[PDB]
Amino acid sequence: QVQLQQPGAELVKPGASVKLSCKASGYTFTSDWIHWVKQRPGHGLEWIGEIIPSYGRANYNEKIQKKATLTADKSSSTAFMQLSSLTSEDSAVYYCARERGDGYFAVWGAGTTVTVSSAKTTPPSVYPLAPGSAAQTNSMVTLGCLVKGYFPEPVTVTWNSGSLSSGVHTFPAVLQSDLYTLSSSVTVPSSSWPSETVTCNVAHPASSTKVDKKIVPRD
Amino acid sequence: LHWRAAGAATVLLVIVLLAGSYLAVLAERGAPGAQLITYPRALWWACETATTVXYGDLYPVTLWGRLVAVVVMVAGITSFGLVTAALATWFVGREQER
Amino acid sequence: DILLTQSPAILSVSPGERVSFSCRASQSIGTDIHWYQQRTNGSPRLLIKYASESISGIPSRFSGSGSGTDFTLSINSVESEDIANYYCQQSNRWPFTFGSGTKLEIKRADAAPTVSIFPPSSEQLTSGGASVVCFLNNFYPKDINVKWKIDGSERQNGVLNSWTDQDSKDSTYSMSSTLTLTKDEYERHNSYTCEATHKTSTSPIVKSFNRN
Ligand SMILES: CCCCCCCCCCCCCC(=O)O[C@@H](CO)COC(=O)CCCCCCCC
Ligand SMILES: [K+]
Ligand SMILES: [K+]
Ligand SMILES: [K+]
Repeated sequence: QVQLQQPGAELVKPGASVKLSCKASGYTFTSDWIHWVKQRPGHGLEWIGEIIPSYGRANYNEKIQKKATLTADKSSSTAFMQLSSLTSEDSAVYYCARERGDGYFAVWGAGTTVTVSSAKTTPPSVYPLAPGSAAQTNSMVTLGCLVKGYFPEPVTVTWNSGSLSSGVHTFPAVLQSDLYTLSSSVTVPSSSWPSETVTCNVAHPASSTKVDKKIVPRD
Repeated sequence: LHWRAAGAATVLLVIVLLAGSYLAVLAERGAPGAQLITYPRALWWACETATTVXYGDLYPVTLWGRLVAVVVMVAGITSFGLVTAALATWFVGREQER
Repeated sequence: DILLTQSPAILSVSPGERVSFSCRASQSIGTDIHWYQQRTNGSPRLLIKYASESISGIPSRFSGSGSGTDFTLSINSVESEDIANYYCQQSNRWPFTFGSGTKLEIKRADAAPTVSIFPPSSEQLTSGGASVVCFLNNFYPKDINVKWKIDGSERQNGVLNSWTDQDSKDSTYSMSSTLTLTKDEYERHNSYTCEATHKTSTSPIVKSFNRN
């Protein structure tokens, strides 16, 4: 089972603070330390700090401005990172990771994408992408779904509830007017659609929404 | 009397090496440049400290790490003074007898 | 604090070849180096611990070596799934630190793009908007150009492009090009065309559809 569970996203207005969580499962020992790592888009991994739950002590990277405060709840096996007075420089994915006191990070959470912006949350509109009537098909057919007008990042797109993985391309989002847009592509044998259904599932953590859009041929 | 004091010291020494290992890592993480920061090598450091061998491959640089180190040292040394005193007591008796 | 230098930042190899990533520490750290793989949009995954120790679940293909200041992560016979960023991390002295990362790129055989154009959906039109989407998929090399034409004339306004990183499935690249117009603007035009120009052909690959 997933060893470290983190929420997918948090939207924060400049100057406000937010408390990130990391729920741990699996074996737990008194020697465990939970670490937090920051990663800005397109950049590397930056260590923020660590906490040892068994004793409650936390240490922090001295090279960077201190934005974090770490705490841990023993009974709920949850580690917390309080980020405060944020600015756009604080926008990034923040991972939690577990180290068994032996120096390496055996497991990592999926990360929480934190966006610092004054803009408001907006779920995406999901539209189907089916070939036009004059489009000739080969042995394979390509379909897709358009995910537009959402904020903040990210969205997660799956096909057929995850059962269809091969032949999938989800493009990086483009930002235009405080709103993101992307599309995802899936390719299946032409003989299998529409006989076998193809639906894209779009999850938008920031708005707690998850919608489905079945792709059917154009009337 | 003597053997029980010695046996107890041995048990107490094992406890001090394990607790000392844990407390040394707790004390030293957060001090830039500290190397006594992971548990397996900290247990090794506690053993070479308690026996007074003290290679120098690892050692504490913080105040609390150093206090932990002195407790490990004194626990090791004391256990050995007790075992030695216990052997002397044993021998002294068997010799009265012989 | 220990500085870990990973250079070069980008390594390009041919399929099945042996590749090696370098990590140099600013001072001697014994064998206290660990390596992670991070695929696009994925979280880091531990590959090798303490310079050369295997991790269960990791392909035997990966191995590590070195001690002191110079470390190497090697992959015997690279394959597409190895496309990712790789980071080293030290645990010899506090605080732990990370190297800046090396990206592995695979040089595969050229492949022409599979181009697909899609008219806007009825659901979208219903909201007064119209997006025409074109996918240029699974091509190599990654250099490519897309051109839109409406009623035979080149169009540039309202076009947003997006490119994926190299694909860990087949070492190719893909790109989407989206032309967005208002329902009204869309309604007063007939044919929409997406043209892709790529190294694999002197002539552009073109796909079009008519609003009617
Ligand atoms: C004039 C008479 C002088 C007599 C000696 C007095 C020495 C000063 C007091 C000791 C420590 C103060 C802490 C400090 O401000 O230093 C700490 C800063 O990080 C680190 O401490 C250290 O790393 C030194 C640890 C020494 C441990 C000694 C254990 C003995 C059982
Ligand atoms: K000595
Ligand atoms: K010595
Ligand atoms: K020495």
